[PDB]
Amino acid sequence: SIATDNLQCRERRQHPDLVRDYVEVELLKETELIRNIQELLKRTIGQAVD
Amino acid sequence: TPETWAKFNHDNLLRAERERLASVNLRKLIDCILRDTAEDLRLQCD
Amino acid sequence: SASTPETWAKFNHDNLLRAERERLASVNLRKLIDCILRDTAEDLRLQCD
Amino acid sequence: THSLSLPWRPNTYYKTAYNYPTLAPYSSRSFTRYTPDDWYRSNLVSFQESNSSRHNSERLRVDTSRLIQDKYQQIRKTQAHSTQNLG
Amino acid sequence: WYRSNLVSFQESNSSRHNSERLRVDTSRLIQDKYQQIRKTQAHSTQNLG
Amino acid sequence: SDRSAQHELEKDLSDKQAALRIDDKCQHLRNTSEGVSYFRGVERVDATV
Amino acid sequence: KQAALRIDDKCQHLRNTSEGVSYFRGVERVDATV
Amino acid sequence: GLPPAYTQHLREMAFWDPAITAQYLNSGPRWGCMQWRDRQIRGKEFVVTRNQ
Amino acid sequence: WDEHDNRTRLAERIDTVNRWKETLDKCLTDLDAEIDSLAQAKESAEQNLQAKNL
Amino acid sequence: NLAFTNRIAETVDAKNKIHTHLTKTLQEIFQIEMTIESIKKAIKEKSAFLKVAQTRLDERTRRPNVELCRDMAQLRLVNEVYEVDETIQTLQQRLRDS
Amino acid sequence: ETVDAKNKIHTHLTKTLQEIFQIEMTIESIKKAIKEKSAFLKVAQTRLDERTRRPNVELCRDMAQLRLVNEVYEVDETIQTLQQRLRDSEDTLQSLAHTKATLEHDLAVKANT
Amino acid sequence: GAYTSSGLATAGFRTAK
Amino acid sequence: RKVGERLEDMHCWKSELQREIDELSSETDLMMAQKLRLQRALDATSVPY
Amino acid sequence: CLLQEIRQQLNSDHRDKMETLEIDRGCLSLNLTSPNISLKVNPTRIPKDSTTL
Amino acid sequence: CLLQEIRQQLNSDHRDKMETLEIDRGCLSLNLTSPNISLKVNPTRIPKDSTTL
Repeated sequence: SIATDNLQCRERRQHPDLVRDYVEVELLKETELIRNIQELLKRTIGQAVD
Repeated sequence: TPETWAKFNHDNLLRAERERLASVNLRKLIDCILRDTAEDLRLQCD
Repeated sequence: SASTPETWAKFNHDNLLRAERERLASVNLRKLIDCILRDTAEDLRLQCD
Repeated sequence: THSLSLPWRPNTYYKTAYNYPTLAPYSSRSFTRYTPDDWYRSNLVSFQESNSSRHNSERLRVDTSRLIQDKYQQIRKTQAHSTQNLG
Repeated sequence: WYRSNLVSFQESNSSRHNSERLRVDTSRLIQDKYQQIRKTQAHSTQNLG
Repeated sequence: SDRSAQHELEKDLSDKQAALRIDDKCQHLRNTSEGVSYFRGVERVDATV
Repeated sequence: KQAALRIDDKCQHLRNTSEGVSYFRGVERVDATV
Repeated sequence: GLPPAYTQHLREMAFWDPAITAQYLNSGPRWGCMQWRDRQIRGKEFVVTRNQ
Repeated sequence: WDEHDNRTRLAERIDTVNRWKETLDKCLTDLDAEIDSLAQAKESAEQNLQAKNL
Repeated sequence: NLAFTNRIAETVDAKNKIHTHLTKTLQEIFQIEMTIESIKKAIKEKSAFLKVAQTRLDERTRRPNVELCRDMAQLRLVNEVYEVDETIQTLQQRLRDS
Repeated sequence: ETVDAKNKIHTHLTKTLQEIFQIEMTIESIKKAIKEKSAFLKVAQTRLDERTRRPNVELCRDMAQLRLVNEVYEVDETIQTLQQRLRDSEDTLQSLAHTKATLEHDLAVKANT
Repeated sequence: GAYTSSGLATAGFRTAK
Repeated sequence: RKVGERLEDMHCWKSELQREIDELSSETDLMMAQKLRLQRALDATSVPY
Repeated sequence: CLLQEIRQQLNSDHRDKMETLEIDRGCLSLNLTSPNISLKVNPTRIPKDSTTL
Repeated sequence: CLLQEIRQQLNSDHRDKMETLEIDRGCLSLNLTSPNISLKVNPTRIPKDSTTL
């Protein structure tokens, strides 16, 4: 939720400074890392009950 | 015969100990993977 | 536009061909059903005799 | 015998071929500048199409969940009945 | 009593050499399909580049 | 006349740039790329100039 | 009686994937009952 | 406790149905040829269980 | 007879735990509805903030 | 330039609630994947039950000449087999529709 | 001849259980091959769908497209052949289970003797 | 292990800049 | 003149589709008539059992 | 024997009424904006059955 | 954030209710006839979690 909030937050930015800076690529990596983490946690949860 | 009797009981004891071994292996993989995920997420946040 | 005349004609012709093939298959099925019923009745008559 | 028009718009063909798979290719073998009413028509059709697809998927989920619960319970009770009878 | 025994052993060994031929051909086809499809994927990357 | 030819080259440049972006994103598309899904009839569907 | 009892005991004591549960085919069609 | 068709199967003579699920017990028809199958066309709805 | 009366007690407990599950189901569905209805209101504040930006 | 102001406000609103529709579509695609995974798990579990019932019946039917008996459990097993057949076919139909 | 007949049936049964275990592993390997070829179809057809959104002269009859059509056809033939292999392996496992039940019954009746 | 069988359909979207 | 020629062209496909759907309706009626005989034959074989 | 025949006829009548209920519920479930509606050929015709109430 | 907290607690409690229903219904369906009827190791065993009504 905080990563998607910051990604949507950085689209209010005015058109000279609407930038693909160091922040944007790291936020994209943050979103994919968080989703990979919680999907893998779901799969090991599935292993545990079996 | 008693040899079949003892063989049957020890074979099921072996299966139970294999089950315990699998559970301990799963335990080790679980606490390793939690340490890995937590360290990676805090690193990327920094 | 959404079609050229060859595409529109081939659309209609493929519908016609599929429908004609299904009509022929149903005709053959009717002939099979009649043959099956004939064989059934004659065999059971012979066994009762 | 097609020809090349400098603006090329195959969007209607893309919708038609997504609807029906047996329409063979539409390619150049052998009016520009849309009116403003088409601009409103396109986005209203987009919004209604998305709403239609989403609501179909919602009704499928609720029917599917009730189906899964019913079949699981039915087969469990039948297995219990067969075990009682063999006993 | 002998003719049941010989037929039992015949059906056993027939099922066995059928299954062994099946398993070796299965492993060969799996390796063939894997290497062929990986190759043409590499070709796809090459032409897009 | 010079302004006319310059504008023609500029619109062709815009076309090449957008096609470059499309073919780049197609080139880096590997498996496990988190962007793939099934598509039906695309093996037959084409517009081609 | 003992033979029928041992067959039906074996059939009763199965569960979901106990051991040896396997696909057969066409035993639904038999009716050879005395 | 059991219903009647299985009981007349239990007894001696063949006063039972050759087809095992009786039509007063089944949800659906035996040998019934209709589905009401619809097709995917965009913008026009997809209705499941038209027969009910 | 003790088998039957403990069967009755256990069926009563089935009834009560099913009542509590059915009572929490409404709260779960309503919390989904409430977080969506509150998330729309921040988007109203979003578009109002840009409308005061110009 | 007021015409340009009109056009930019108009296109920006189009952008914005296109973005809203995209977010809702992605979330529903997620839940569709989870539902089809549940359907596949259900199909393999019902296949296991069919294995068990039909193995029980074919193990039972080898009985001697006197004890070939038409008990209630035989009829129950036949009904169970065709019931789980109907269950399996309904699950494949729901899988194809999803 | 009861004793060595029974021992012959016992050896046949033990090796039959072994071979059925290998055939089940073969079945699961064919299933894994099937699902990975499905993912490869997904990648190729998504790429081919996204590619045809180009501007007017950029719609080009490239060797890339004249290869992608053969890509989709070849993966279709691959998944068809692997499905056929799955059906054949199920058939042979059925025959093995039939032989297993037959020799189980014969082992019991010879062991009564 | 490696999630080689499941592909979700989304990412954190920004188009072109 | 071109518009009238196109009307003359579409009339042929209209007539062909009309004829084909009427022949399919008659054929499926004959197949339903053949279908009811099988049910009555099944009952009349349930008697001799 | 007579009871067997009567039950056969009642089974046929029950099957007919179940299929009838199913088609009528589908015809009720149809509405506007549904993807199955079209102009139908000769919709006012009377078929060969033509039973009265 | 507070609504997310309350949602997570209620979801956990609902899942627990589903689990205890799913095991107790099978306990009711246990008969005199079932296969898995056995002498357990220690009846009247109060566990480590003693949570009263």
